[PDB]
Amino acid sequence: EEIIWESLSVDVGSQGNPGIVEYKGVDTKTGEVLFEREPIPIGTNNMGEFLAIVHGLRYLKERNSRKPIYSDSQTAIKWVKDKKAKSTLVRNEETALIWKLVDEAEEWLNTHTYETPILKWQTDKWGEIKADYGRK
RNA sequence: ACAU
DNA sequence: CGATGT
Ligand SMILES: [K+]
Ligand SMILES: [Mn+2]
Ligand SMILES: [Mn+2]
Ligand SMILES: [Mn+2]
Ligand SMILES: [Mn+2]
Ligand SMILES: [Mn+2]
Repeated sequence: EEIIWESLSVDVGSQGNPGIVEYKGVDTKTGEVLFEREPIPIGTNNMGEFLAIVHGLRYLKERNSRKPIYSDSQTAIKWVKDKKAKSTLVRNEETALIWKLVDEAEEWLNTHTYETPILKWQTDKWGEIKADYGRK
């Protein structure tokens, strides 16, 4: 209903899906870019959305921030709640890196705690999430 | 049918 | 038009 401006917004960007994947996190109130992941040669949109949320959790935890996180990805929000990224991407030599990062992100979720609310950014009501890459 |  | 997901 109401945007919680005191929050962190995250999003994936890609070149192809599957394709080159990156993500970033921004201050929802200002749009200041707070973190950016170096592009990963092959991944899916949903793996990147997932990595973005988990990086957000780790970012906020390290700084002792109780801000919520916004993501526009129903899939990734669920994967984080489940602590399991049910990606269909083949595991091969090409996808080894993204799968390592995903597996490690899951491992982090299974060994740490957080109270960070993970909230759905309501794109249909509010427009693109502020971390969007402006490519669509 | 909804979310990317 | 193609793909990733619940
Ligand atoms: K969107
Ligand atoms: Mn997104
Ligand atoms: Mn795993
Ligand atoms: Mn986007
Ligand atoms: Mn367009
Ligand atoms: Mn489009």
